[PDB]
Amino acid sequence: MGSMAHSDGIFKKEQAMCLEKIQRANELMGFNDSSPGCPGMWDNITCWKPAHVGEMVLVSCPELFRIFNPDQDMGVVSRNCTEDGWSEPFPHYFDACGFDEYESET
Amino acid sequence: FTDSYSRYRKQMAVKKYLAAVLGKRYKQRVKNK
Repeated sequence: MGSMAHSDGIFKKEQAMCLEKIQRANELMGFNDSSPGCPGMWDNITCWKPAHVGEMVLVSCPELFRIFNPDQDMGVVSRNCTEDGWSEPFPHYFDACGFDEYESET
Repeated sequence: FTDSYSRYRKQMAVKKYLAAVLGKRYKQRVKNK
């Protein structure tokens, strides 16, 4: 009752699988002192690669008409990345793309 | 630094897609929250 497993927000293995490669890109990076930014991040529906300063990444789900098998990168959410870090979701989240849904069509 | 491509994308993202995809598929879900 207090703690839920959240079967809806499980995003398959993509949660631990993507966050694992982002952790490697975190300490290894590739920006240095020229074009800084974020070291990577993982949200509630899509994977985010290390972005630069003032970058708005819009990542949509493969085939917006035939959303069946979810590989990676879903729900087009544009999150900016300034020098302070990551900004707020816009479009907002609240379950962006339907991948764990039943009959998503109609 | 893709602000040149995301410039016009802010027209069909938070404006259109917001209610389009987050309303067509979902109907009795939103159990994650």
